[PDB]
Amino acid sequence: MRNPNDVFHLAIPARDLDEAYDFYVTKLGCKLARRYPDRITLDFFGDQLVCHLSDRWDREVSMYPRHFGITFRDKKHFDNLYKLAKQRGIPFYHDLSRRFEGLIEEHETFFLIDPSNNLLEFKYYFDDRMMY
Amino acid sequence: MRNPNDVFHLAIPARDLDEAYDFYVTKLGCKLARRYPDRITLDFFGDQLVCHLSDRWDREVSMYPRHFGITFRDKKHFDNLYKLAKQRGIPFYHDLSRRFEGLIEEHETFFLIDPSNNLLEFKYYFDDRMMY
Amino acid sequence: MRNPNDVFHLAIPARDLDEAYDFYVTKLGCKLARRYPDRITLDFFGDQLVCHLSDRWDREVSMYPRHFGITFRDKKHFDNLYKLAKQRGIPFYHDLSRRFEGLIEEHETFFLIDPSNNLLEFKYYFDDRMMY
Amino acid sequence: MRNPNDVFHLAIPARDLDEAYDFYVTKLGCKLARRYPDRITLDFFGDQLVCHLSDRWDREVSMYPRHFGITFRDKKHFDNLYKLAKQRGIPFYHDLSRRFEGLIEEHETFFLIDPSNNLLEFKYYFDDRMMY
Amino acid sequence: MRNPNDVFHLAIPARDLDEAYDFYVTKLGCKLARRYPDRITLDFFGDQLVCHLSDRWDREVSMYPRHFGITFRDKKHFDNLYKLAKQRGIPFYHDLSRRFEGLIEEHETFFLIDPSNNLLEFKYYFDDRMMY
Amino acid sequence: MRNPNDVFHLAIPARDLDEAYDFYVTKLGCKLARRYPDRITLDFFGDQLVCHLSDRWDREVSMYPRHFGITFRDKKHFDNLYKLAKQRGIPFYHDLSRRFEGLIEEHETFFLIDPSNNLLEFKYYFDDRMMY
Amino acid sequence: MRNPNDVFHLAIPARDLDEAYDFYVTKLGCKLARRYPDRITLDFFGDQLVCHLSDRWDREVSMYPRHFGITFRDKKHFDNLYKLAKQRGIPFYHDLSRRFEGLIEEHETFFLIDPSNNLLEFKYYFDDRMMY
Amino acid sequence: MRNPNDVFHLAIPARDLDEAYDFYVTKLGCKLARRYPDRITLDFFGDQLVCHLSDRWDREVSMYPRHFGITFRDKKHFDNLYKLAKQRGIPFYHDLSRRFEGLIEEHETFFLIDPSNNLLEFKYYFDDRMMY
Repeated sequence: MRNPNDVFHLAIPARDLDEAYDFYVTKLGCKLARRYPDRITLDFFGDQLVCHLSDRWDREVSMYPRHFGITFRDKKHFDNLYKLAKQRGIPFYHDLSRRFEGLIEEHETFFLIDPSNNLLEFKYYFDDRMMY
Repeated sequence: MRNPNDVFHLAIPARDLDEAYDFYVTKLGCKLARRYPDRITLDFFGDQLVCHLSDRWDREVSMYPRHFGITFRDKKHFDNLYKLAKQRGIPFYHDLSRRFEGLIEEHETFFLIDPSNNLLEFKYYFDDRMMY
Repeated sequence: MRNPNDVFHLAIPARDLDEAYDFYVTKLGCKLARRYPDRITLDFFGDQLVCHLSDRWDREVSMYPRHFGITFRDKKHFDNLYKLAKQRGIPFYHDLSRRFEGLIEEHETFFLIDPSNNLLEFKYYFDDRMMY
Repeated sequence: MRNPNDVFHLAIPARDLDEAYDFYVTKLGCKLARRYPDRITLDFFGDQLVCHLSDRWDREVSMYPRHFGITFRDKKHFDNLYKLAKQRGIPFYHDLSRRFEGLIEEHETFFLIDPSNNLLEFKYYFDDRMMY
Repeated sequence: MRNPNDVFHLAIPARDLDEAYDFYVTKLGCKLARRYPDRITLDFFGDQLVCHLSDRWDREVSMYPRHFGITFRDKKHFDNLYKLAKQRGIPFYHDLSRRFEGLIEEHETFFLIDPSNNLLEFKYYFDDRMMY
Repeated sequence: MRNPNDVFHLAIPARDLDEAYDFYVTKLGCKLARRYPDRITLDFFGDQLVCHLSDRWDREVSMYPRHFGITFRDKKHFDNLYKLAKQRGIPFYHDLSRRFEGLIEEHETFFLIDPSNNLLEFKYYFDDRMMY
Repeated sequence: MRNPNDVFHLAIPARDLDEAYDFYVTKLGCKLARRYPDRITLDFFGDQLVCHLSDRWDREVSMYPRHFGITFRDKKHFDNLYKLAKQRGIPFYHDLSRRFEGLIEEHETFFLIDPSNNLLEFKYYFDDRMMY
Repeated sequence: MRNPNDVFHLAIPARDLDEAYDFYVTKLGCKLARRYPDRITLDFFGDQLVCHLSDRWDREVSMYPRHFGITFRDKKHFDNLYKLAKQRGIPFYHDLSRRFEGLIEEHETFFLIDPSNNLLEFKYYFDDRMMY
């Protein structure tokens, strides 16, 4: 549990802000908040994601050490997002998979990937105390 | 309000896990959740931060395009954290300042810097609608 | 309290969808959700507003019998929005005023006007029971 | 999600306030709040609906560009309302139907119609993120 | 906290249902829910009050052993209601006073009296633990 | 829905305070709050019930026009209470029954009766909007 | 936030159950829940305290390693309880004091002592993050 | 129900703080908050547990009169904890058992035991009103 009145905020590179808008808003369903020449800000599942116009995006990507996203308490929200990503043509870096298999902290996961190679991981933990 | 039952999660590089513990837990006051040979997981203001043991941390640091943190609804929480950082000697990348001064989306901001040059930004907006 | 999990939704005419975006998102600070050739959908202070592309908008405007908006429990939210409207040059139909002055159900009010002559009223009641 | 402490408010025309009371209170089950010679105010599912004595109600009606109502997170609340409308003899402008069929934003809908030809739409979205 | 999803309900006698409406809805500001030939039901500060058409109302009134009302956590709500009662001319049985003065369980109190001699008591406790 | 921070308070007669304690605390499971020579106060499902030492209790009782209790949103809470009353030997004035049968506002009900002939009614509505 | 739907529970020795009632309910203002020959159960500030009839209570008391109580977010609750303890003559083991003075985790503290030498500590932290 | 903004705090002896960390953090999954030479503090299911370096731990233990833990409203949380304790090799003083069998206040229970012989009891009540 966390304070519902605060927001987590993250800044990531975007090579092209219109292209970032299509991914995050048009496909992923995030809400567009503020737009400037050099950045767009998003309501990203209730937290704030800011996409900064940048040339410093990763040209090649691997799972570690950078990725972000949402861990859902309710499996329905996780399943809905997976369905939405599949129907809206959103690319998956890694499809539906379990991590830490057989441990109490086992979680279901998928990774989406934005046009600037930022990795989005969405998680569901079978024991909700393991979300940290 | 964001869903208090979910958590945002972020992965960042840590050049040394004990050193990351010293920064995030001992000085910053986050709570330690889980430890593995290759990562530590943290309750970071109610969201999840995971520090991954990695050599791919930035040797040269600039404000953009990557940073993360919390935007506090209650200025007391923002002020408390600044005081904590100052008293406990946590390095600042950028001391207390204003961004978008005089504009509706004006916010107070300070940046901390972790031992692997990850930038933490904490914010307080004068109009709470501008948190996105 | 109203159910925080539901949303009120309203449909109104927009003579031009880009112009409606400029008003509701760029100036008023609402968040853009979904776009179609015939409508845009908005997170309007946490409720849903849908602007429908239409020629059936009022050319001549009077206060009654149609208008909509938000009644804020916290006067700070009301004051912030007024300041936003003023600073960002959003047209007022009626500037800051009182309705039912001296009576238990007295409230502060201002009306904004969108480009298709829809009237937005924002209110604050001195006795919160009088919000209905 | 939205602030449970605020209320959405909407003003609509009513040709006859006693007739509006019978529809909104006696049949629909909304609560009567305040009554004046020229208007009645209602607790309309936790938001505020105000029915203004007016001759400016729509003599002929079509679905667009004006209608209002509630989007329910819990399907049981949607189903209960449908059942209530059928049992209490409330007229339907459009019976139970799906809109945006096959899209992630598909929703179930029905439209009621008040005596002054105001259209009430009630919605349930199969993916709750699509409520905006 | 009490469960916000439940309601307390009380039944009391009313010698005349229209007269009870005038008292509870028009003057006191409660909302009218349902009406039948033998009773009216009310949203009484979020709980349910039902006034039953009856000749068994007390002709002679004393403070004990029967009265009902609301104990407000926030003194502003208590003060607002007193002001409402005074401005709108609602009869008091007992004007603003203190009970258990100087003791930890001290509370401000006033009593209103309905047309069938039911006693309404509203309270505010200086120590919120003493509300039970 | 109602403010979880306030409490409904009701005063009722008790012919004997020890006997009232046995009924409300020992059998019904309410919590004993404060005790004085002339009254006991109770945490009665999160609201406040005060039992006043009195000779003015009803020597003969009928369902109307006085009774009180709790309307539960969750049927499990209603069913649990019924089970508890049966197992703990609490007398029922009226056993499990439906009222307003076939109406949208149909509710399940039972009435318990305290030693001083005060009637407690517990309710569950099949449409939760009908709780007022 | 901790889960408001769960309770912490603690068991402690009581040399005499009536004497424990006098302390926890009559003086401290906790609510009595259940009684058995060998124990009493209490709503202790919303958590459960159970006093077990026992001869294994400490005859000689020191601050460490055993004590319990509540840490209040709102200083008013802390101040109210101190005033209650003082006015009602509840024995203090340690009067109002500061622990970790000048440090970020500074808190106000006082200790009460029950009749079986159990130590109750109540705290208020100047930075609410330091409550853990 | 209890205030989600406060925390219950308990102090218990630990013969060795590293050994206490392994039990409470590594095995039980509690979060490590603050560490000093003489104590560790823990986020223990949202309440605060403090383990004080001490020689005054119980060399022999019995169920009464001292133990602590959490009563879960949701059986899934209780079942998850039991599963975690079994998989992580946490010792049980008493395995899964019912107490107050056949009473309305019947509850399911298990007792874990820490290295310094402190007893942890976790409970689930079949009637949630019986949690006090």
